[PDB]
Amino acid sequence: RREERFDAYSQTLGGAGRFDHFVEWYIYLHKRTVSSSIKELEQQVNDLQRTVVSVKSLLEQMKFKLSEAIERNDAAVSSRVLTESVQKSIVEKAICSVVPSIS
Amino acid sequence: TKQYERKAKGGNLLSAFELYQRNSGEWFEMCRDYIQDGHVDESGIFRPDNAFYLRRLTLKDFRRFSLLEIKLEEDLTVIIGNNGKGKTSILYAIAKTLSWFVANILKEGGSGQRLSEMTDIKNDAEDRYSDVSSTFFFGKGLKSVPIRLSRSALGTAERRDSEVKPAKDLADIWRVINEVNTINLPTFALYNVERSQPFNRNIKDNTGRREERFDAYSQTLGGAGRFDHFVEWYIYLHKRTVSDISSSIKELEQQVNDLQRTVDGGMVSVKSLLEQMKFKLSEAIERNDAAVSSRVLTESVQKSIVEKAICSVVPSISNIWVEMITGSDLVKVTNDGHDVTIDQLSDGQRVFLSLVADLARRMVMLNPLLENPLEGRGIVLIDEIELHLHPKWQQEVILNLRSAFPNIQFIITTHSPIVLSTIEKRCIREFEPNDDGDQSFLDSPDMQTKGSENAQILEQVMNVHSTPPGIAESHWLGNFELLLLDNSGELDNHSQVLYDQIKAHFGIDSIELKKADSLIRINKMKNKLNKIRAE
Amino acid sequence: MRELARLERPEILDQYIAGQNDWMEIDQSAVWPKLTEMQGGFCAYCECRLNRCHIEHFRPRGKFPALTFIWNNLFGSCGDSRKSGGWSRCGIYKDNGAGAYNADDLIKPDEENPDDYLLFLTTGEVVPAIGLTGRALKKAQETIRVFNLNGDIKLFGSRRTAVQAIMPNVEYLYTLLEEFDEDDWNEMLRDELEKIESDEYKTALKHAWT
Ligand SMILES: Nc1ncnc2c1ncn2[C@@H]1O[C@H](COP(=O)(O)OP(=O)(O)O)[C@@H](O)[C@H]1O
Ligand SMILES: [Zn+2]
Repeated sequence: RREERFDAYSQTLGGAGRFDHFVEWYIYLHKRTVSSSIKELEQQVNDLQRTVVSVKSLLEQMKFKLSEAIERNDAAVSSRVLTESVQKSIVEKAICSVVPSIS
Repeated sequence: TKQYERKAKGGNLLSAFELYQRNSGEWFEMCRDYIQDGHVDESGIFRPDNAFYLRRLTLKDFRRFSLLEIKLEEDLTVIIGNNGKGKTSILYAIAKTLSWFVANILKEGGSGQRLSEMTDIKNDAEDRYSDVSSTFFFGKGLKSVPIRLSRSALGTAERRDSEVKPAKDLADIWRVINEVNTINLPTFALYNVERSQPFNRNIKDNTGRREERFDAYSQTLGGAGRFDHFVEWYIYLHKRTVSDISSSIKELEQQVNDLQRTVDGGMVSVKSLLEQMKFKLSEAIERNDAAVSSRVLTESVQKSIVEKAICSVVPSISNIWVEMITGSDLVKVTNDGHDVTIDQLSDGQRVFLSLVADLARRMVMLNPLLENPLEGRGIVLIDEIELHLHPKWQQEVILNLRSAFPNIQFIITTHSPIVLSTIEKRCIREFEPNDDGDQSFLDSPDMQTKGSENAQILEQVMNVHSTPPGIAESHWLGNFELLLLDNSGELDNHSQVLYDQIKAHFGIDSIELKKADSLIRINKMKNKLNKIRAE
Repeated sequence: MRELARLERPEILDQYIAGQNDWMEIDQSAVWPKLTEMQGGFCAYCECRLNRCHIEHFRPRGKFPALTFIWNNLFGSCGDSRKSGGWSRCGIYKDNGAGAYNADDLIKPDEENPDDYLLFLTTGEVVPAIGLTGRALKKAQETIRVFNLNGDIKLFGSRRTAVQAIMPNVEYLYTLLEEFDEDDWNEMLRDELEKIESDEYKTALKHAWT
């Protein structure tokens, strides 16, 4: 399942703060954020599909970006959320600021 | 109301049941008779007046299928096709639907199994949902029982709800009527390729759940059966057949009477023991009464039915029995004329034994009122019926199953031309070889398969050449014929070389060489005719 | 199976006498060339090409120890006890697999014509001939059962396949009867019937042609 905004309230008052959950989540965010209109993205995906062997990896990445953009577009006002790249950066800053001797 | 009364008197089962529920005698009896009435055929087989079978299935954006519609036979349907055509997907879809009947027979408002959001939705479905639509038949009173299972993809523009109320309504009739008076119940089972699994020798101690009637529904649609449950249940039946319960009651009654006399004689120390024995007696009577109350077949008869089924259907097995060896109960079999344990059976023998034994167990448990419980109703799904079977067994397997279970609707998948040679073309549903997932209807083959030669089925139905194309020698006779035709039927230097090669490779009395010889002879005769005509 | 013509008796059977001598003693390479003259390198009962082959006592040495070194009683049968086990027709099955039989109710191919008793269908079954009753039926039935002429799948297969190979040529000859004068067409059929003496399952091929 995708990460919903109100997952922030899941196990918040008991069960919060397990190392394994973090590591898994962090690696996941990293893999997604390794490497922009929907119509423009749709056009780019269509152009890349027409070209498609070496560009197949790029096509898959762009299709993923398009799906994400559509999902964000389709997603509700109540569940509005910052990009995965931004989320990652903020958490990294928090960790480095708070945890002594981790820079 | 008056309308329901009219429809019920016209033979409508749902109307009769609704009248029964609102007034809660005559309506009950009508419902019970609809379910229980039947007749014995000229062949001595019991036939229900109101049959229950799956009539139609429709798949929309399900796995590989954009749209698929299948009409099923009342008795036997065989689905054939190449690997990756979706044969297994079809059985899975049916099993999920049947899960809704099973759940609601067991428990009011029980939930069956749902379509997976991850696996069951077609990858390039524009509408981003999947539908499995099924129509069942239950006699003339209930000609159509439509069910739809639906699942929407994760992005969720709108939720598509399943429509399962008709399944629930029908299952409720079975459940409620059975509660008042025991009736025979339908068997639903799926045997997928997971039925192939190693046998654990360690037989679990009798907690006592395997004797409960509705244990017959326990993982029925899981794919493997429960052969372990069979072995436990069969040993249980053996122990009860060696030990009469009423003599134990009579003996217990005598012990209670003797202990009561001792307590009356002033020995207050044995009062605790008397109370324990009275409890044991009451429990024994209750079990006896429950057994009496269940109207269930005697354990001896149950055992005999199952043993006969196994020995009839499984060719290598002539006998099956329980031995007490050392301090443990062990099932033994006479396999190929030699006595062996189940663990010693070959994988093919064991897998097939497991299927038949499991199915027979469930039928005996669900059909206590039939003279032959294996003549009960139900729907059984079998994936890859030929799994682990030699050609000789493939020639007998369908006949044996249908003879042992005459009122089951079998929906099966196969890759075997040998199996197909024993089945009518009307029962066969074939995918086209070039199907790119947009085939609306599965259809019967053009050629009659039943009684046909294997070679013809391979070529005409399964689109496989009689000789392996990637072997050079497979082409030599064809090439030889072409050379003969090119040289006006005379055996030239090149044709002679190839002839000698055929002779050298296949041998002097080979089919191939005889065909070559035949070609030479016929072409010589044709040429002689041509010369006579020219003159 | 064929009507065999037993012609001349070999010298070695004079030397060995029943009671004193055993069949393990006698040299077999002396006996064979006279049988190979009679039988044409084909089996007595089924008519396969002999490759693994043994000398067979038509009436066996256990039940009939008097009939042991008798030229009438000997035949060249397909199969071998020595080289491999589990042969399933002809000599070997008569003893082992065919259980109880009266040897009087079997076709002896040197004495009798088999063609009056046996019929070979082009579908590859051998059946009793059309219109037999009593003993004549019982011989036909027991010959088929005891030599296992239908029940050996290897044999049933081979014979069926051999005939089905020639059935285009049979079909085609009997179309040309229309066109030709008698003596040319009778020469054509004489020729085809000449070739099949070199062939396996020659009786079954005859019934297809004639
Ligand atoms: N969700 C899906 N979307 C598209 N194609 C799928 C999906 N799930 C399975 N398939 C396809 O279905 C086929 C598997 O069907 P299956 O029933 O397992 O075949 P078989 O007829 O051998 O039993 C594969 O060719 C696969 O590409
Ligand atoms: Zn022979």
